[PDB]
Amino acid sequence: CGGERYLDFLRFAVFVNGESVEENANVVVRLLIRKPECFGPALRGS
Amino acid sequence: MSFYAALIDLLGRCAPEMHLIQAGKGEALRIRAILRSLVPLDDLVGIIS
Amino acid sequence: QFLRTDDEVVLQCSAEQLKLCLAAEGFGNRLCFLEPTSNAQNVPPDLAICCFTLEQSLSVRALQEMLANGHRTLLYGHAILLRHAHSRMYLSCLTTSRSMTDKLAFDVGLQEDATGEACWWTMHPASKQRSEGEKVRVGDDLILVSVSSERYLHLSTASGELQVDASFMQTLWNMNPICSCCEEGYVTGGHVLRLFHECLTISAQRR
Amino acid sequence: RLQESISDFYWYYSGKDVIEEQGKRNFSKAMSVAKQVFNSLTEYIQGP
Repeated sequence: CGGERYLDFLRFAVFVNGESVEENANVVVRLLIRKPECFGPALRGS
Repeated sequence: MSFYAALIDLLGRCAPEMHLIQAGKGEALRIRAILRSLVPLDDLVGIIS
Repeated sequence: QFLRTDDEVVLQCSAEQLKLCLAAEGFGNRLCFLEPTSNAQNVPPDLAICCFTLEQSLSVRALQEMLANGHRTLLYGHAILLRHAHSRMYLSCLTTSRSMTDKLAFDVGLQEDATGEACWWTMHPASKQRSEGEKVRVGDDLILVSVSSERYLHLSTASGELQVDASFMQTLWNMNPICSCCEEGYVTGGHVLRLFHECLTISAQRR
Repeated sequence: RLQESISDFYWYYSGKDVIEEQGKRNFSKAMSVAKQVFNSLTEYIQGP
């Protein structure tokens, strides 16, 4: 419940006007894989 | 299920757009490798059905 | 006292505490394994397949106009191209997965082609002691990241024994210079040589 | 830190043929501060 209060923010951070940005998308995923605990642990796996 | 509904559609909305895949942008196709590498496709099919 | 181009190194890790050098066979068994070296007193390990020359080193944007297209010392935040000195081919990060556990841990092997997709790696300083722009000193802790896959060359302890893989765990690595530019007409280690005075043969249980 | 930062700006433009208007205004900036710092360097050593 608590972690879902950030991804609804970040899905406004890279997707606008029905289109994806480039410069933020190429740096959120480079940073999201530095801490693989940030993914849900069933796929970190079941 | 609502949390994993958020982890999925975020990365769907960070997928590089199709017209950059028609060009040979190696950085842009490096990311499209990684997101496809993370998730098995047939996991979605049992979820979609 | 500082590393440069065209001088062989040997990647060694640390895990009781135990130093594992990283070698790979080639011409058959294109994947890489580990080999320990902390027990050199009772058993000499094999260094024949562990030599690695750095034949080029560029900046990050520098190779970007090599792909669309003599002794330079190197820095953190540069790119690197290793060559397996015995097999005359290049280290790379491969496409498959030798994990078979959905770990998304890629497997490290060798490559014959000189394409620049997955052959290249970038180094990174371990702590905040050094940073970008500084030279690599001899014996400093390094983190090696893929260029094509953006994963880290790390040791893995999960599947029974130990092996090396590319996934999202960082692992310290010593570069450990093994042979710089030697003078002609002199001998160093690793030299294959003959012993005349008439050779020193064995028989073709041959002891 | 200025030196690598200007050199990697060359490698981005080393593939391009022509330079547009905003590309030069950036590059006009970095050398104008470079001439300032070499001049500020040499006044540490103009005296013997």
